[PDB]
Formats: sequence, structure tokens, C-alpha cells
Amino acid sequence: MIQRTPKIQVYSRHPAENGKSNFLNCYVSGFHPSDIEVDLLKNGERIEKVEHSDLSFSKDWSFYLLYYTEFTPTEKDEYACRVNHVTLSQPKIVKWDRDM
Amino acid sequence: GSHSMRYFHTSVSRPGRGEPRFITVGYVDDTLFVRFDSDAASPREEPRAPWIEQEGPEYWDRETQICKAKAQTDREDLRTLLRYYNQSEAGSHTLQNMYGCDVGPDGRLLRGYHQDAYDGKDYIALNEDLSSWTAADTAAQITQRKWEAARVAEQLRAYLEGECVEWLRRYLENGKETLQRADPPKTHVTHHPISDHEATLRCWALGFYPAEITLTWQRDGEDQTQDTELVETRPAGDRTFQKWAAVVVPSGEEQRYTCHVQHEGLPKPLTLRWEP
Amino acid sequence: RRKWRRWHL
Ligand code: NI
Ligand code: NI
Repeated sequence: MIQRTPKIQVYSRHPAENGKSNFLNCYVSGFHPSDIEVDLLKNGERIEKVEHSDLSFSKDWSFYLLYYTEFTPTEKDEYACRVNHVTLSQPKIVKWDRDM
Repeated sequence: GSHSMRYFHTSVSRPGRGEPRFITVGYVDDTLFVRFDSDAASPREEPRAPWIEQEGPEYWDRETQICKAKAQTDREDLRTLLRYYNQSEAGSHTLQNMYGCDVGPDGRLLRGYHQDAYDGKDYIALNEDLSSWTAADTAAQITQRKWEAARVAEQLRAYLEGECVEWLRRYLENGKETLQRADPPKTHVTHHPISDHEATLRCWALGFYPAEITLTWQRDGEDQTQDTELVETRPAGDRTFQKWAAVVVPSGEEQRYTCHVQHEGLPKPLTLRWEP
Repeated sequence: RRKWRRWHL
């Protein structure tokens, strides 16, 4: 079967400012089949109550989903997205970089 | 400007785990405005934009009836596709469908769409004439023969030329405060040293709507397509989008590079430089 | 709004 691995971007809704409430986004796109597992991590721990968009897809039929949660960035707290998909031999972790 | 309405549908079978999951969403341009998920407690089509909330209970009842009928049709069609491809009942498979219309600035039909895919690949598509079909393989040709005998194309053409464009125009009017407003990108150029020898120039576009945008880097007036990392445009989560384009430049040469930004919300294209 | 008619594969 046609299998396409996900593209992953982790980023904030607004430019990050320490101590200011914001939204942490994990956008996964370009993938097939649609079954996918996405976690947002704070210092390596799963954030609870993450929200996500409803499954939709691009012209080439590949799927995309937005996962997101409110968060207040600080100088020291590390955030990341963890994605698992059949095309991946182990879950992929992408760290939030506030400059990307 | 010109505008689009699209309905997207995905059914995913899951043998041993009940009936297929069915999810459909509707968009006008890049604005999500309705959704239905079969795994919701007591599933109904739900509004996702404020200008659709004013439709009356008859609207939501008819939409929900349609979503449920489409889910049921998909459930049977997934079983049919097992037969057409000689596949086992034990695996998960995917059926996707998109349809909808584009209208021009005068509100007239520019193009209609209706296409289906199985397991991520083209299955059958209504051609742009809205009268003939492109079947991807000998399985889809069976569907094409059935849909030709049933004059399906003529029926889709009547919807796409009629109701599709008439309701899209109604939505554009009722949601004009947002659907007919372009939000231009907020832009800046950032500088990130990579070493003593070079540094990244990243050209940002934030907060823009609709998603269509062009970011290009130039060195002394010539495009840097070769050297440009362009990310895929991505949703901010508040209806707007983000994108950036980056180039690695020799340190001290930053003033040779300009970022060119074109977007429907801007008066004229922007030319940005790194400003320390 | 959505189309009323659909047809089996
Ligand atoms: Ni317009
Ligand atoms: Ni039937």
C-alpha cells in the first residue's frame, strides 16, 4: 500500500515571550495512512488535554492534523512533539525551537 | 476575489473494531466551517465558523442526514473495493472523497470538482467538463460503467452549477467580515549566526489569511531558489497561517539579500532586509 | 451545503 511519512513542524501561535501565555502547535502533514499518534511534551512528559483538528487532506490525498495546547514558555522549560506512524520504526521527537 | 467551497470525507475501516471511522469537514477558501465525526457521542454536523451558526435547525438536520448517509454508503463501498481488488477482510483501508466548486469575482462557476481515492491513490474523478470520468484502473472502470449507466455526471453537474455556487455565494455574503477580508502577513527578517563564517537569514510571514503566499529570497536581484529552505505554510490555530523562507549567507554579506513577499492582503509586494 | 445524492462504487 502507499505509505507516506509525516512532515512535522513544532511552533508557537505567537512569537514566544517568557512568562506570556501562548499556544504550542504540532502540525503533522503529508502522511498516509491516517492513523497517527501525536503527543506534546513538556520536559519529556506528556501534556494532558491536548486538542486536535479534524482529519482533512491535501490535493495529493495526504492527511494533515494540527495538535495544540496552551502553554507559557519559560527560559528553561523544554517542549517537543512526539509522532508515531506506521512509516516510522520508532517514534520521532521534534523539539520546539522558538526561532523556527 | 475568486473563492472555493469544498467538502472532504474520509472513511477508514478497522476490522474487529466496529464500523469504519467517518470524518467529514467543509471549507470555504481556507476557513473550516462544518464538521462531522462518526465517533462523536451522538453525532451531528456542527458549526465551526460563526457565520454558519445562523442557519436554522432544518439546515443542520439535512446536513446531518447527508453525513450519516455518506458514512453508510462508504461502509458498503469499502466492502465493494475489497472485492474489486481481491483484498482480505482483515486489513484497514481508506476511502476519501472531495467535491465542491470555485467561483469567480462575479460569482459565476469557474470549476467544479468531484474525485474519489482508495488507499491514498486516485480511484475515479469527474473531469473538468463535469460530463465524463477519469478512472484510474480496471477496478474504477467498473464504477465508471455503473455511474455512466446511472448518469451520475449529469446529476453532479446540476449540483455543482446550481446549489454549490448559490450556497457558496450565500456563505461569502454572510461571512463577508472574515471570508472577504485578507489579513496581510506581519513580516520580519531574523539573523542566526551559524559560525564565524556564515549566518541564517530567515524571512517570516505571520498572521496572514488566506494561506496563499509567495516568499522569495534574492541576492543582488536574482532568485535564490537553489538555496532557499521554504517551510510548508502552517496554521497558527486562530484562522491565520505562518510561513518562513531561509537562506544561509556569508557573514558580512547580509545587505546583498532581500526577501520578497507577495500576498493578497498587501497593497504591493514587500521587500525586506535584515535590520540589526 | 452538501449534495443530497450519492452513488455506490
Ligand atoms: Ni472575492
Ligand atoms: Ni446502498
